[PDB]
Amino acid sequence: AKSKNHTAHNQTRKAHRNGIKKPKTYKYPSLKGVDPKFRRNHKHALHGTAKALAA
Amino acid sequence: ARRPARCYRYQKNKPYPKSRYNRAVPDSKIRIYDLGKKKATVDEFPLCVHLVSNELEQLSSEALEAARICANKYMTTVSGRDAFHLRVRVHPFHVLRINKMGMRGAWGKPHGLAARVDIGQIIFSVRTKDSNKDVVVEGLRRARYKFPGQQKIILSKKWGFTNLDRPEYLKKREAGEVKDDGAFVKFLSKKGSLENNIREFPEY
Amino acid sequence: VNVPKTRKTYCKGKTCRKHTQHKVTQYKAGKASLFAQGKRRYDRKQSGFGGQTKPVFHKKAKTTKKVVLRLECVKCKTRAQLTLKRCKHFELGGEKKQKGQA
Amino acid sequence: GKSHGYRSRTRYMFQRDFRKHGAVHLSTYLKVYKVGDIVDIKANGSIQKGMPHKFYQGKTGVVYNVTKSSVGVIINKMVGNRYLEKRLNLRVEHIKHSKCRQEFLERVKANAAKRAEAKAQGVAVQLKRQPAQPRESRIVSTEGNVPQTLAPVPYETFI
RNA sequence: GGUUGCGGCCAUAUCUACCAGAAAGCACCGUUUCCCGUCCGAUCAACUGUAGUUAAGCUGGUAAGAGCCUGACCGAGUAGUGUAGUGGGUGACCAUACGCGAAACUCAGGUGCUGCAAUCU
RNA sequence: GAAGACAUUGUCAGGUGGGGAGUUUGGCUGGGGCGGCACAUCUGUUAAACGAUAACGCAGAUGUCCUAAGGGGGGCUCAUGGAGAACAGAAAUCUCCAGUAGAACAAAAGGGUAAAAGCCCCCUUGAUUUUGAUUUUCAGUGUGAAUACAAACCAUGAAAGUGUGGCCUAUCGAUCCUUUAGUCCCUCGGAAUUUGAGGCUAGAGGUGCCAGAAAAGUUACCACAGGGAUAACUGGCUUGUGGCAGUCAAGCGUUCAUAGCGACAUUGCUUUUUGAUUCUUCGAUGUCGGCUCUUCCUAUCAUACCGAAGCAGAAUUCGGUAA
RNA sequence: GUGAUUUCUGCCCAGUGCUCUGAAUGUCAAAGUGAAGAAAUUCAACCAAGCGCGGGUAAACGGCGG
RNA sequence: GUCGAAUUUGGGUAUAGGGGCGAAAGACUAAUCGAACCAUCUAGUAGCUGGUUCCUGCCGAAGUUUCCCUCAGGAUAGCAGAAGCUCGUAUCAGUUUUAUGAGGUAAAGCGAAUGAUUAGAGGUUCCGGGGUCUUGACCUAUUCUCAAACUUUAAAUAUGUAAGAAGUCCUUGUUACUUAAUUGAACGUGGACAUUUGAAUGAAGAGCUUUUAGUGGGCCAUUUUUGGUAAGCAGAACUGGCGAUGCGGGAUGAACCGAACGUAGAGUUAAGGUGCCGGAAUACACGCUCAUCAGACACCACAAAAGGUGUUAG
Ligand SMILES: [Cl-]
Ligand SMILES: [Cl-]
Ligand SMILES: [Mg+2]
Ligand SMILES: [Mg+2]
Ligand SMILES: [Mg+2]
Ligand SMILES: [Mg+2]
Ligand SMILES: [Mg+2]
Ligand SMILES: [Mg+2]
Ligand SMILES: [Mg+2]
Ligand SMILES: [Mg+2]
Ligand SMILES: [Mg+2]
Ligand SMILES: [Mg+2]
Ligand SMILES: [Mg+2]
Ligand SMILES: [Mg+2]
Ligand SMILES: [Mg+2]
Ligand SMILES: [Mg+2]
Ligand SMILES: [Mg+2]
Ligand SMILES: [Mg+2]
Ligand SMILES: [Mg+2]
Ligand SMILES: [Mg+2]
Ligand SMILES: [Mg+2]
Ligand SMILES: [Mg+2]
Ligand SMILES: [Mg+2]
Ligand SMILES: [Mg+2]
Ligand SMILES: [Mg+2]
Ligand SMILES: [Mg+2]
Ligand SMILES: [Mg+2]
Ligand SMILES: [Mg+2]
Ligand SMILES: [Mg+2]
Ligand SMILES: [Mg+2]
Ligand SMILES: [Zn+2]
Repeated sequence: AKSKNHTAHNQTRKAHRNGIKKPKTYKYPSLKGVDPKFRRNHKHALHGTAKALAA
Repeated sequence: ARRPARCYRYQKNKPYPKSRYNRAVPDSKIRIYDLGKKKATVDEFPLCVHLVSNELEQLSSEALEAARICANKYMTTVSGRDAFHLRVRVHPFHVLRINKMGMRGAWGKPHGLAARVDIGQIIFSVRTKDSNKDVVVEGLRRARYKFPGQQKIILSKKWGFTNLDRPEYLKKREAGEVKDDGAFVKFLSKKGSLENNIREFPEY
Repeated sequence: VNVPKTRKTYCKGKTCRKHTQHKVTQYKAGKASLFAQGKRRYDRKQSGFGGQTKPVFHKKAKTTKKVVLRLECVKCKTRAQLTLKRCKHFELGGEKKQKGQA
Repeated sequence: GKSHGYRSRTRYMFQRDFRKHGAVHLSTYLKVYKVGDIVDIKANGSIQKGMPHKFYQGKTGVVYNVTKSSVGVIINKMVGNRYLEKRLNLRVEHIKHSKCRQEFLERVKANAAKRAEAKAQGVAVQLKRQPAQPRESRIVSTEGNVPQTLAPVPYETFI
């Protein structure tokens, strides 16, 4: 007994019931995948400027 | 053993020509496309008559061969062997398929050849003298019975097989801008080197 | 394929930590001990009545085995393992291909 | 069986332009990309390293990372009923600066100049774009332009 | 404006056949002790600027030139196409309504521009 | 009388053992079976110019091969054609010219490449070590493959640089167990030493039904749960095939296309053939033929009345109204 | 196993079975024996029947082409 | 059929369920036999069939993705309900516009490459073969016709991004990164510019979390489209529907046309209709048609090639 193989019928209508969410944007995006050499120095740069404003 | 032509009348599939993917295809039933005095000069046959298709369909190679024989035989008998130049303007390049014995693995094998014609597309062309208009028209009329669908017979205003109107061709010829090369002619353009355009058409 | 008997490669022997000369041989499995815990458990389960108690593989499909090369450092005798692609013929000897002749 | 390889269905997408094969001109390598720049992706068929997948062809993204011979680009991809963030490592041959804002930065500069210029004279500086408006009234003269009458033509074959 | 070094865009720069080129530059050109490379100092290397030549390279000009580039109410609002009707037609297909809109063809014009440094009637 | 530490009997061990026991004896599928693999994958196309997209659609390919066919550098330029040189010819070797790649690049196909990614030469092992991030299939899991870095150690080149296998798109594998390498570190729980065993990190031994049960048949003596999700009758759609009827008229018919026929082509009709399909029925529509009996259709064998003939008569042939 | 009487029952022992007062240095369990080790243990030699090798057997199963 | 025997038969006795008995049929063993009957294990398991009990109110689906000895079943994501939570002009949108990208289908092209393909003409040979001059070969300029797995060019429809406060500009602090170098990179201090603050329209407000039901056989229509002679056949793409839906219309019909539903009154319409059945003009106007098988309304329940001095217009 052969049956249906594949179809995309009704799939777009299901997607538009609640979906198609535009991605939310955050200030300060995560630094995942950034060059490690840049991240090591930027950590030290942030530490130094903390003391300048604190003092 | 051949199916009726009604089974392959319409253009239901994409073109399926002979190629390195098809390969094993039988030969077309029509091999000669130019009939009569095919060596005649352009100036000899000014009148041109066309058999124009009026439907979007397919014509089998058997039908083209049958219509060619019918048209050539009548014109030769009435007008003469060398009084016209008949040219078939359609070539069968579409391969038909047939499935021979359920529907599992139903992809068919080559069956024959057909020509896919559009609306207003010329099927047959005959050039002859003006005095022979009635004979060639009757010859093309008798060929319609071999074709499915509707065809129209149109008297071309061009000079023979050229793409120019009769007054335009006469004006060029009197100015020495037409040179004969076989059954067709070559024209003179205002471009190119003078060294080449002077040795040709010295009259101009 | 053909692989030279010697190779210069990295050695993490805590004393080299650098490229050294290595001897190349072909890895072999080794005999299975009868006092390994998996073997001891299997023998206990097989005893008594009940017949075969574990699956026995039958539907072999592969025709080749991956070649593993053992590399021993000439300095510190530290060993390392490298796995190559599948091949039907493997040799460690010489007889390099000649560029062109009859 | 079916085939779904990495470069499937890319027969024409990754071809070079006509009479534009060969080496890459040097201006591609002299451009400078910074984090936050907007770039668009178009793969080059002669560079097989750092090549984007065919989905990202013609897409536009924002640079988030800079490396030796490549940059990192962020792409929003719609999967199912929501968009997911995609990060791509592409060599500079496959990207170029997007002009979708180079003509917008000049409008920002123009707005500031016009706002300051009218600050001393007139209120309502009117720095908003407007869509095309309906045409105003006008007078058309017939001096030397007398209307010419046209009629439909009869049917002819001219074949 | 000429020329050389390094370039950018990468034929308006290419290709074919001819003609011209003051000054400088470039080039051909002379030699084989040395470093170096070959069957061969032809290529590559070194030495001299001396012995010679604009013959070629190179640069520019010429051609109802080929190619290429640009434009055109040239073809053509044509082919194709989004949307609509209880429109036509046995059918194949086609017309109309609200929109978008090619290619070939034809003709006209054009034939490298330019950045940094140095130098020259 | 016989027999004797041998038989016998008891416990383990090897062989034999459908006499007997238990169990198994893939899936997809225009019914199932046989065949094939569309079951894990790759190229082009079908695919309707983002991406995605089916059929036992179309044309093919994969379970390999390579110490170089990997990495770096240098020098060089291919297919083919033209004009030449003792033997030498269509094809041997040598020289020049033209040559946008029409060559070559392990393999299928599509991309890509010319002072190279091709050919030749020199030097090499980066096809290395440590652990993360990213792309494709995707649930944003795994596996395979691939991309860009960081921290080491190296190769090559004058140098800038390039190199983490093959110019790019396929070439492959969990848990349990075994085994090897590393760390010589942790544990054997009354306390120690030494063997042995068990853990930690990284590989190998394989599941091709490729997210991975260990598996032969027969039933015409048969059973159960179901299925019209699915085959063997009618009925319905379709009409290739079967049957029947036209159009055109090259020719046949002593002469003469159409009295009677008719090639090459082409348009239909019918459901009295057989296929294709699987919609209805598997808590059942009694299944071949004959016998018996009624009615209906006309595409008319006979009978009634006519037209036509290559219809003298006779006989026959074609056609009309007619069941 | 065949199936009264009459008449006649051909060829094949390679295969599958059955069978042998055949052969010997193939394969081989537990126990036992030897060596090494501090021992657990490992290794080696020896080695029953059967199998393999050899011979017989079709009114045993069966076969009788190009 | 057999009837003097391998005869028929009473009673006694023996053989008991993987057992018996069998002149052999898988026959017989108390109407039970290809493994009897009785009780218990036992309410044995079932991805399979059937059934599953009051009302009203609000919301309201899926037959699709990936994996499975998976294909009449599950897991997983989606669609749905409920509970809410943080806030409230706020950003958003199955839409347009403006600026800027990407594509190789329709069409087109072959005197443009590759691959097919008709016809001559002018040339070429110490380099095909017959003949003392032809036919084949290539060359050059032309000519007819083509391509899902050919292509220079190349749409329409769809498709990525941007249109500001997380913005722009001025000044100058940090670092182990980077630079010949305070050069640059990244992140900051302080200062200047308010909502015609950077297009249009709309916005029963936006954002967010937990948990769980059913479903995982679909089918039809327009358009694009594959296999097949074709099918009320088989298989895809986008959208709208049926399924889950009554109501007016198509006589009749799951899908067509119109329109979607709380209980009533009045008015006006949609699609379709107004001789009678049947509510509504046997209305108006210009023509066409006579058929001894007239014709009469989309989906739709059929007709062709070929003909007529029937009639009408050209
Ligand atoms: Cl569906
Ligand atoms: Cl009993
Ligand atoms: Mg399904
Ligand atoms: Mg077929
Ligand atoms: Mg035991
Ligand atoms: Mg509508
Ligand atoms: Mg005993
Ligand atoms: Mg058994
Ligand atoms: Mg099955
Ligand atoms: Mg696509
Ligand atoms: Mg290589
Ligand atoms: Mg690579
Ligand atoms: Mg699987
Ligand atoms: Mg059914
Ligand atoms: Mg037929
Ligand atoms: Mg079906
Ligand atoms: Mg009945
Ligand atoms: Mg009954
Ligand atoms: Mg006898
Ligand atoms: Mg029996
Ligand atoms: Mg009973
Ligand atoms: Mg119960
Ligand atoms: Mg509701
Ligand atoms: Mg059911
Ligand atoms: Mg395509
Ligand atoms: Mg086309
Ligand atoms: Mg179900
Ligand atoms: Mg239902
Ligand atoms: Mg009706
Ligand atoms: Mg009434
Ligand atoms: Zn070492």
